[PDB]
Amino acid sequence: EVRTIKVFTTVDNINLHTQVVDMSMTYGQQFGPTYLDGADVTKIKPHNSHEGKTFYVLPNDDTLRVEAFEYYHTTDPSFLGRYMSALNHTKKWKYPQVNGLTSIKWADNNCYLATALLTLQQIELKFNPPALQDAYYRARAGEAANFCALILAYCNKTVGELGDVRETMSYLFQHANLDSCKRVLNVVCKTCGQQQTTLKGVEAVMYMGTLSYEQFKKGVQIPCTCGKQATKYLVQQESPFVMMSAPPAQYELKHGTFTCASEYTGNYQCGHYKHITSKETLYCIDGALLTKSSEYKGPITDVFYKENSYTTTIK
Ligand SMILES: Cc1ccc(N)cc1C(=O)N[C@H](C)c1cccc2ccccc12
Ligand SMILES: [Zn+2]
Repeated sequence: EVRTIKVFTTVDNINLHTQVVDMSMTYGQQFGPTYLDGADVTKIKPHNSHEGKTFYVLPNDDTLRVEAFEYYHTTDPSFLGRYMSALNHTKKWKYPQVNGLTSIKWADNNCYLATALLTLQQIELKFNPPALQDAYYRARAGEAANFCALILAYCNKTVGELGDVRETMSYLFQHANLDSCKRVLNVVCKTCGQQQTTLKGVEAVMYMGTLSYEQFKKGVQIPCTCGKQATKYLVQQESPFVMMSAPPAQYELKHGTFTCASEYTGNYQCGHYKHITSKETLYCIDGALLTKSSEYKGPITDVFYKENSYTTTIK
């Protein structure tokens, strides 16, 4: 016998293609790799209840490969599989509204995603792939499963693998409109002289050395090839924000002096991230848990500061 039902196949969940499927054959035998809300149904055969639902298929024709690229801004043929793999787990996460922000309830080493999400809700970042733009707007409302699964997909991470926030944000900043972001630094050695350097894009809003945006304006000590301590200071900053990073060290966060910060407790590649945010007072957002305080000491590895345009007054 041959009975059939009507389903929708997609790569983006915007352009739905209308397929008639043989129920006496599998989804894998008809389309190839097929996913329903993340779940791999390749070896599964069609069911009565499946009639009228949307299924993600691999872009295995010239039409779907163009729709895929235009949406995800990647031609990596493993991408959709790794997104669907991740999504299948992240749809079972709880996304509670903590301090009027979308956070994640701890599960499968997602502490770094939770702080990365809370950060992205607080800084002005414009994503280029329509996939992230769409997923993020849902994430703000509290439907963050599609966003988290994309972050894991874009960053080449499996569910349960702890990730570096600075490494994660770097990846996402590649897929962000940071075009007109500009940074001018002046390095001054007492023997060698002066050196100015201009940085455009992701390079302009990321520094690895110090957490203090004040110290980066005042000046920081760096080893010149002279074998003498040279001073590097910020001449000019043109960006919606700056991300100051350093390896985890005991640091004092003062109310008003920053936007948000990533606290890391534990040892390399096996610790625990928490989100510290500055509002009417300091709040520590620990996944679904929330503590507030006036003062804060702790092992901070990232601070994010808002910006528009800065020009130095050092001579
Ligand atoms: C969580 C994670 C996942 C993947 C990778 N590749 C790295 C990390 C990670 O350890 N990050 C923290 C902030 C860190 C960074 C730099 C130096 C550190 C030295 C000592 C302790 C922590 C340190
Ligand atoms: Zn020198």
